[PDB]
Amino acid sequence: PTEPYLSSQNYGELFSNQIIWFVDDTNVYRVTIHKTFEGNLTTKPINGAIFIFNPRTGQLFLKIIHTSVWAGQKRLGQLAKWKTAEEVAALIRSLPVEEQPKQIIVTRKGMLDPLEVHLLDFPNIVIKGSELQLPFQACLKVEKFGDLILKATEPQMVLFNLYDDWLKTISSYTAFSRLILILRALHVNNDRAKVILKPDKTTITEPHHIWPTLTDEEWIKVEVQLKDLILADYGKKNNVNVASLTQSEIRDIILGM
Amino acid sequence: LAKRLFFEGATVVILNMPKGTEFGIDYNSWEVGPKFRGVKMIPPGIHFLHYSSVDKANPKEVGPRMGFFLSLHQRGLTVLRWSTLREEVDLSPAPESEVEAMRANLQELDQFLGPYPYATLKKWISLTNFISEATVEKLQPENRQICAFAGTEIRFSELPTQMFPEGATPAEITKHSMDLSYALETVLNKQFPSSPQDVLGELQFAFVCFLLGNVYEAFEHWKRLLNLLCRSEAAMMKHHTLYINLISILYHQLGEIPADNFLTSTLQVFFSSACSIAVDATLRKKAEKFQAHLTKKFRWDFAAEPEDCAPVVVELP
Repeated sequence: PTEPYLSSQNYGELFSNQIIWFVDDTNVYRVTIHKTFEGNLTTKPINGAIFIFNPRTGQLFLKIIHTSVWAGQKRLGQLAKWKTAEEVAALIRSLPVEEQPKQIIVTRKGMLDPLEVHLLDFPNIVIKGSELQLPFQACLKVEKFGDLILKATEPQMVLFNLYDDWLKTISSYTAFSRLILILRALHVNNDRAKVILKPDKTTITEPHHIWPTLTDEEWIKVEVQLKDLILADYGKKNNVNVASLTQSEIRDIILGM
Repeated sequence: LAKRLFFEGATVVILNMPKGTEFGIDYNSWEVGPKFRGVKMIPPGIHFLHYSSVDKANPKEVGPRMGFFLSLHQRGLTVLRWSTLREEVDLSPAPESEVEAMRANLQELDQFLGPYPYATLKKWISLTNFISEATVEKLQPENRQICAFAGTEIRFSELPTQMFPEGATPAEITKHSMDLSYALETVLNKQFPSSPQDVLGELQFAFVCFLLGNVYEAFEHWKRLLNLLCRSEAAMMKHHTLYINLISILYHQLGEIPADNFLTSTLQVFFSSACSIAVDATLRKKAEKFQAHLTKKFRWDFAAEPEDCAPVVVELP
């Protein structure tokens, strides 16, 4: 029995002809700290989102998960996985046939079974996990996204494109690498990395864009810094801090081993 | 004491079994030769009889194990014969003329009969006390013999692959994929229309056929069936005594496993459902105790939610 998965050997398929979605369920069940009327600290759920992302076009489907779906429900943790799969399935159904995904890659293995069950009517879709640990969960540290989710009053599907206008000047592989670098940096530390994304006080991101408007050399500058921020976190975490192991060993770091 | 089993026990005699054959009942085994002609002092009830031929004439310490279930009676006498043609035991009924001569001879045959070791009875009962004649009659193969390696197929109840009713909406697909109670009831009503707890005998039957018959496909059925039961949360409210018995069945079954994952997950779900405030208090107190037992034994936290089920904790003002 074959058990496919995104790996370092095949990850070129992301940019190949076919249509591929990443699905991250990580941020659909979220809570915050909360004080009861009686003055005791507990948690309460806040809104979440499903991240559905096409790595070849940059296309993002951000399904906002409003807390009403939890109301009067038990074991939200388990239920979140099944809610995600319902929405991916509902999304696939609304798309015309030539737009449905050929492969769904999940960030978390708990999503394989619920997806398989809800996608039983789409027998040709590959549903598999990933050996690369891609930091898609940091998408809500992007304040445009975090705030739209936090304040949503109703379930909604909002479409974005994570590659802004890069695809006019760079390939999907380079575009993807740039996005994962930013996301991993935002995962390493939000604050240091948002600084690095504003090299200049006049550097502004467009209204319809996600990422700051930068020159070709500024982007080079920002990507060097984000690399150093990620690697300084690896060294400090794993206490094997060398510039010595980097012969495309960095490729393993940035993508997630 | 239990000396009364000399007079009141059952006796199984096997005729013309080749020297070196492996023969046994329940957890007990004997090597076969001219000085061994079966088993005496067997406690009445249902028992599992097994045997393996020699490998390839000269013993290589192997032979595919075969087995069959017998309902044995007080002062009963069973006469089994070896088939030279088939290299297996012939369960064909012995002529009652042949049986009566055999019983007239038990006094002299007693030197050649191994006493059933009473010290193993208590463990065998713990694994089979829910197996009835109805169970054996329903599950055993067409030709009644279970085999490690075609008329030998155990006749297990069909288990559903689809957990939800036909035409279910996405929300109903979700509800019935998380709570298998609808699925479990579809099996109960078809297999055991009037006595749902008969499922418990089928679960012991499967476990025995694996543990003592080395039939792997009965371990898989045991797994499927146990999964159907442990993830059927609503059902615990409905079939409450069924689940009280399942805990005791399971304590003895798992006591015979070394725990070489499928069980840790299904049992976590079971304990979540069985230990909630929702269920009958005696089920909850029993599930509580079994949980602590299982934790200490297997060094696992069956009372923990799975790690991948935690929410993101978001810092916000």
